[PDB]
Amino acid sequence: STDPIMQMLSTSMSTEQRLSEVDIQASIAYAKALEKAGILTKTELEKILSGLEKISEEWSKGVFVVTQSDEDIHTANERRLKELIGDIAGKLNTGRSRNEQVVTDLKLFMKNSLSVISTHLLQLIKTLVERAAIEIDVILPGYTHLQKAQPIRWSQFLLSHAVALTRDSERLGEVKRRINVLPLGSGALAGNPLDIDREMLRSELDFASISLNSMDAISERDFVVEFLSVATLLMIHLSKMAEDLIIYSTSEFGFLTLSDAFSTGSSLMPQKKNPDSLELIRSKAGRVFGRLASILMVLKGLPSTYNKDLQEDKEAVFDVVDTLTAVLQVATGVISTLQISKENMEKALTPEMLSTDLALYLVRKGMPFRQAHTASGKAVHLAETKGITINNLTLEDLKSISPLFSSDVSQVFNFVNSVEQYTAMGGTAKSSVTTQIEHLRELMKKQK
Amino acid sequence: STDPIMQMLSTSMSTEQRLSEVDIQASIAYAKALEKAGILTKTELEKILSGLEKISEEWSKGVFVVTQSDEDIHTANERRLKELIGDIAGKLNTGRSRNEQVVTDLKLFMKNSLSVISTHLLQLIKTLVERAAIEIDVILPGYTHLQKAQPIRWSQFLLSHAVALTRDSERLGEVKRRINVLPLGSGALAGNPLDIDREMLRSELDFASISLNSMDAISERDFVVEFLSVATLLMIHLSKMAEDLIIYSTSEFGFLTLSDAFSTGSSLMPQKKNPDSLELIRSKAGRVFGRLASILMVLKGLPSTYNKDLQEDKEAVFDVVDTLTAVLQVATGVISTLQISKENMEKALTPEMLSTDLALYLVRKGMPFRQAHTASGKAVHLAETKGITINNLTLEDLKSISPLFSSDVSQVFNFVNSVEQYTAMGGTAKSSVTTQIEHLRELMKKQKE
Amino acid sequence: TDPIMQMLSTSMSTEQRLSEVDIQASIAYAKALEKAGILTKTELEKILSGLEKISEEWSKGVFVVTQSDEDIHTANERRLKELIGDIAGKLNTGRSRNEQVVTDLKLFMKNSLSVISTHLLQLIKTLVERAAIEIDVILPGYTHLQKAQPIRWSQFLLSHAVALTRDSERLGEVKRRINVLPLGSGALAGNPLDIDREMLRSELDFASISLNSMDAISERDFVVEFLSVATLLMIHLSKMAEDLIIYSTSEFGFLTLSDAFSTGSSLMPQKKNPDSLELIRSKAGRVFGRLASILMVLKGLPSTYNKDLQEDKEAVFDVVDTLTAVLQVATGVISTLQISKENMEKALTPEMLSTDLALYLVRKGMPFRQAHTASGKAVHLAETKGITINNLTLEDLKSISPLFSSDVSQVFNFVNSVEQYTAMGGTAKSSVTTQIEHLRELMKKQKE
Amino acid sequence: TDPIMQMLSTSMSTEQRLSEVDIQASIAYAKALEKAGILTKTELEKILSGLEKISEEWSKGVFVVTQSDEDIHTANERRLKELIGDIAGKLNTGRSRNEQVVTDLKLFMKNSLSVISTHLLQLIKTLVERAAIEIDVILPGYTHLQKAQPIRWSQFLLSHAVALTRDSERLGEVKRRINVLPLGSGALAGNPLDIDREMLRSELDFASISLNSMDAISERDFVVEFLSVATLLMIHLSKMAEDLIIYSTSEFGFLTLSDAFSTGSSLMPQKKNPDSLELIRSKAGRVFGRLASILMVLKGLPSTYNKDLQEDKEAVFDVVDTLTAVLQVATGVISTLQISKENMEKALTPEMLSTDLALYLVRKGMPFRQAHTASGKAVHLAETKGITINNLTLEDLKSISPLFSSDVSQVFNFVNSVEQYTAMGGTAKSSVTTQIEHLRELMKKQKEQ
Repeated sequence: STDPIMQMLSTSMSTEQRLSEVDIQASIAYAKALEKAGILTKTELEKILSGLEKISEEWSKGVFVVTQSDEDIHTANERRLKELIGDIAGKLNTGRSRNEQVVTDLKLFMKNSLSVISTHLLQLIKTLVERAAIEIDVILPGYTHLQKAQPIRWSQFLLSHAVALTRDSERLGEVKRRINVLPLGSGALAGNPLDIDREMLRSELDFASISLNSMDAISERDFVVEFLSVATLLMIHLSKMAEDLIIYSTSEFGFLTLSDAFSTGSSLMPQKKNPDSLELIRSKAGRVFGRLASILMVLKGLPSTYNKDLQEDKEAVFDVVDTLTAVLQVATGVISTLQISKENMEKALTPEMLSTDLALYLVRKGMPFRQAHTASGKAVHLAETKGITINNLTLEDLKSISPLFSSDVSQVFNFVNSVEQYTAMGGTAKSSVTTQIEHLRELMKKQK
Repeated sequence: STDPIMQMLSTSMSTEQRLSEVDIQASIAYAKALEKAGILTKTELEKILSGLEKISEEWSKGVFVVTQSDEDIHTANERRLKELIGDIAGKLNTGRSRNEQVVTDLKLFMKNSLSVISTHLLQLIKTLVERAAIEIDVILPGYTHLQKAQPIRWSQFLLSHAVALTRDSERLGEVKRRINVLPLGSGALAGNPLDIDREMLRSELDFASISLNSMDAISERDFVVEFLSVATLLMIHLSKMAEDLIIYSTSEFGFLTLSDAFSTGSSLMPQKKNPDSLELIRSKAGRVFGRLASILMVLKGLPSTYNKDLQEDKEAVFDVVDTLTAVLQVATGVISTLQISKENMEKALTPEMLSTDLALYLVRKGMPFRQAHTASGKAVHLAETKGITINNLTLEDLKSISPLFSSDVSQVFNFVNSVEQYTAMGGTAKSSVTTQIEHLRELMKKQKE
Repeated sequence: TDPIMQMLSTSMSTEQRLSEVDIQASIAYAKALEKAGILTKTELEKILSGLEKISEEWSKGVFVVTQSDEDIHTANERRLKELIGDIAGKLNTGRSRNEQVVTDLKLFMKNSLSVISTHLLQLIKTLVERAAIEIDVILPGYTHLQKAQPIRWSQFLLSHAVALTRDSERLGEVKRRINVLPLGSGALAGNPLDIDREMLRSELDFASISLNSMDAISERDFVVEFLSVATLLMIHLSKMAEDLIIYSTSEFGFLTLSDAFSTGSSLMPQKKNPDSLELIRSKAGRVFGRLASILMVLKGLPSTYNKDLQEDKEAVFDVVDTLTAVLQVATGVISTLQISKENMEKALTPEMLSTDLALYLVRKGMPFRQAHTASGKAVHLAETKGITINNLTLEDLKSISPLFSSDVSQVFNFVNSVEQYTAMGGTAKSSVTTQIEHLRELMKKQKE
Repeated sequence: TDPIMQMLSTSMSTEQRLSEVDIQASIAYAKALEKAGILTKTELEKILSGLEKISEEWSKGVFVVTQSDEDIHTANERRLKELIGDIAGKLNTGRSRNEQVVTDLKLFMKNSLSVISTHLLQLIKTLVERAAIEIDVILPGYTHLQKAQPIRWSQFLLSHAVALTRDSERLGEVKRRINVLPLGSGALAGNPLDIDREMLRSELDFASISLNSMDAISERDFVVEFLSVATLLMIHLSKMAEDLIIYSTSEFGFLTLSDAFSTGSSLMPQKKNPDSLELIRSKAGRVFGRLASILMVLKGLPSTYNKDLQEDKEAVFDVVDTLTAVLQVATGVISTLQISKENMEKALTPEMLSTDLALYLVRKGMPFRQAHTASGKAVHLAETKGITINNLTLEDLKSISPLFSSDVSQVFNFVNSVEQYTAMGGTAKSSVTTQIEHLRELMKKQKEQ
């Protein structure tokens, strides 16, 4: 008598389908552990193991026929097993609970998926890293408040993101260690009453460790939230980077031009590249954040142990996964094929940005901050009257404000020398840039 | 390194299809205006309209076929038309841009959907108000901090939920008006360049008004956001009821029990009844909410005019729309057929809940509030020391704490007389509940539309 | 009682700002109590006088808060009692902190939404006056942050003004549902002494009274609603802020902000930072966070009062103060930002007319695709010769299409380009004038 | 500059908290400044004198709130001159507000996460202890809020303490990524004075040094990350609050809160309102609201510094303050709540042993499907017989399945019930002990922060 429309809320069949593989693997591992408990005879086990496999192919070969009575995979499969092996299948459920499988199939699917995500994240970071190490010569303005601040290195920039993504990598792996904890063997909420070998289950499914509390493993979705968080953060980084490229791909900036493959245009206006790839990638941040926002609310205030509410997780996990997969691969392709403009980036470097280093001149020579700062104020002052680029002044004009000014001041008016000052660790100095490129190149080894 | 994957995001044929009809609706509405502009001859028009009608029917009969080249509906629709009418189809794309179709298709789809949700919503309240009238005599405990507070009427509780939902209906009405504004005619940024008849277009598609500023209309999604807001609140409203009945349906409470069609249970424990329905509904609060937060983020910080980021609204709207629809029907079903334990509700009421009424008894006899609180407080303790319920205290026992306690102090210990004190507007008194039911009936018909 | 638990449910810090309305409500109730018999003529007057003195103490800031004061209700009760004695006790008859919490917050909100309203209008009014004066100005129209086509500077401002006006509408609707008196709903079952709520609604100047005591005591739609609206309004100011910033870059050069709403250093005078716009853009998230919090506080909550409900205040107060400042700061930025016509004028280019050209073909009966195909060759050819579309010979045109008469020279005129759009809501001079009037009327109606 | 704009950044009230952390951030830079050859030993020690003086100003609470200054950076910059003359100015050189801002916060948070880490542990330890003490108490395990099966109250507390452990582990990973000095990264391109950032690290007690100046300035992961951990922690607590709140009801009557963490009335001395747990639950939203807000602030921002990044301090400051208060009230609630061994007992019913009964058959050899069926028969029989599953006699049981022997009586024992689950993680007395030891250990490894 179950209300038809009521099923419309708990009948995600299409969605369930992609958990079929993991379901079989759990049933199998379980069946094998079952025989070890005598609840199955070597014979039966083989019959069960076999049926499961024929199901796996039916899914792989996409020949598995779905039915109406099918609610979840657990039902779609078991119905199929009995269709093959017969009522001997009823044993496989001995001591087991839908509450166990639901979370077991999910941690599994997730473990694999994250693996694919990670690969792409690393490949995305790597791409940045190499590109940086290539164009270590290119220099362009550093923006603060989206206004020209000081001459910075192009590679320094590319890397800024690369370092922000590698932290995402560090967070992603961490979420993995907690996902790799086998929940199977927790029962409906009290544990397994048949004293099955949970440990045997662990190794069978390659899980790192085993759950600690049944009531917990049954109701907790921390593994879903924690994932969505790392995801959401990752998307923030990726969105900030899109904001930069989109802005830099603007005519007004002309710093760079995305590939046709990752952009849109028109025959009427050839000189017009629309950062389609970047924008979508920027928008997927809210799409992800949204998933996290949801689930967090689903869990809030929920009474202990299993509740039908915990069903909303599946659609959330798949969305983000598929979205991260693509968003990441597309990030790599946008970075790998986008062509820059060395002329534009350097042409964007105006002397006004060097006024700062001028103060560094006096101070390096001994003069206090205030006395070197006001000394530059006067410099740009009379540089306006004359109406000439700050670099083109008088050696006397300098010494007219403050004595300490000498013939060294001539160097202060150079970009490289301006960029080469931050030799310290982290600075945009080419030596620092190489150090970073070495730091990251290393990190990409430990996580392998 | 993925161009074809770049195409996997900005693509959604599975979802784009939900807009087949609306899309064709505007192409027809536009074509007609194009002819009125001279861009189309009377004969050219008739053919484009004939083509559009054929694609409309093709989708209807689920006999439409999309190719692996079809990006979105617009692309899959002008492909089939060109395949039916031929090169003549191009004339249609004259002047209008996709930015235009985007907001025109979603606003058209939403209009119809809101109307559905609206009707379903009205069925909940009606179901609620209606039962509130049929069970006006049932009395149970009213809570606070999930602690029994005082005798309240079952109808009162029901009507409180109905009232909160009414405001929902109202908010939806408002969303719908801003939604009933034709954006078609904004071009891709600065408007229609052919001076097309915007009014005639508003007429064909039947819209209340016409988009005020082209830049805005094309780059705005307030209608999406606002709808998701209204939807999220509606859901919180329902999560608060799911929570209420879930608890009231536990054996610990025993106030009511759902029907077999909206619940589940084990074979070995036939007494166990799990309120799945309510669980699902409550949980959708997060689902919907998620969508609201999602879109909100998308818009935040976005530069002026169209931006491919706005393509994330379709799935958000569709999800919430189907969700509210299902949830609202399942909502009505539950409240419609669930069983009430008039016995257990009346059994949960205790004499302790009347301690407040006792104090009040003294306040009507002219005794100051603070003084009556304490007077009722000593009667409680004394009864507690004697190990008996305050209603079993002796008139003498009471007079010892205050001579004012007269023989008529017994009417205080009557759960019916209790609720009967709140006859003021909104109160739980039989009179107040009746008037409330009259109000709602007038609002349900005030809303309607 | 615990000292730490009190550090969550005892905040005179924030609660104090409800002192006024709390008094205004206690007075109204006192009055209705007297008419009901609870109070005596001579008592009520003793209560009002004392109640009024408590107002003077707060407005003066002389009011002294005891260490045992938890909520404004206790503080003010305490005072009244020490100011009048026992009599003050009768003031609580048949009332509860529950109905006072909503009545106060709603009163506070009534005025607050008002103050926000007048500011939101001054901003809109401000945006419209500038679209009036600068009606001739023209700059590039953007899509994907790329130059799509010419548009009137006023069409821009108006687009933001038009969306900011939809907010005002929403704001008034929220205000209507807030304008309903919860006072007289008891602890959850309504008023026991049969208080005349009509007199109460009239005394406090509310539009009407609440229908269901339970609903009135436990609902917070007025808080959530106010929050949804505020968020969507900040979003509007966040998209506008974005536009301004990007426009205030040295790259775009479209305009710069007045010194009052920016920051900078004497070393790079030609560099100003839109702190104002940036702060405003960040406040979108500030406010959204507040919406999200309350939404989660209400989720799954069982009927009638629950302490969880006390999180609304701080949320309300924050938004009300945030919108109050943001709106004004925005208004300023807009009426004082210097715009460079020339720069916006130079931003206009030929390529941006290719569309206007294809249209020139269409108007001569030439079909859509054919015209688009023509313009293509028109742009491609001038692209091979090294010249701009507006400089290729008339015979040049004719080679692509014999429909190119000599009036094509009109197409190459930015003003002609905009005037093209006279269809309602377009960018043509008339349309902009029309918009102005409509918005001016909307504001006229919405004055009461 | 407009004063109104000043009210969107100026907030000494909120800035002040970073006062001391800023002084040390300076003391560190100064020392480094000297070794750079910018400040002479005489200057250094001098400057270091003013700072040490200022850090004592607010410390004891003597510092003067400059009605003209805003951030602490300017307040301290000022007051230093008011002590060490113009020399104080040279304490900036090569530095940047875009440095101290992050440096001052990681330090603050760093000292904060440590304190938070304590309270949390005290909670987990309080749960583990109480569980290990009432290992014998058995009560109903819930699912869909309906009685599912017998379970030990310890197995309950532990599931909460176990989840909390993951919060402690997550908070651990956070604190580490935060322990990376950002100082020496300039306003954008790094420190040009080639200062020794290693000296700074060792000086401020960090662990590592930012790898990219631009990143260290524009990134706010520590803020976001820490916000996410606190939110997941709160959800946990809210879930715990929900249970204990539901259990503290009259209907359930499983436990009662201490007067210290509750609220009541002189009228209803029984009725105990769980204000402590409700306030803890609501904080989930509050906290989540911070996470949400800062996520929207950072989303889409352009590279490097933007004034937008100024909303961090209030979110972090709030969450930190909340986590501290909440955690302590939690530890308080649990350790003082009075449990009803009795009521938890009467809550155990025979019907809840229908499954155990089926399992009995399973072990004896009978396959699952049959055992289940055989069990339902035993249920139906009892029904039509007017008794409970445990009153059916051996012959009654035999008439359903020969397998049922005289040992089947051992099934109708709620203790034996929970003893079936001995597998790793189950609710068997032994399994529970193991858990209690795992956690005592795990807490140790976490205590070594």
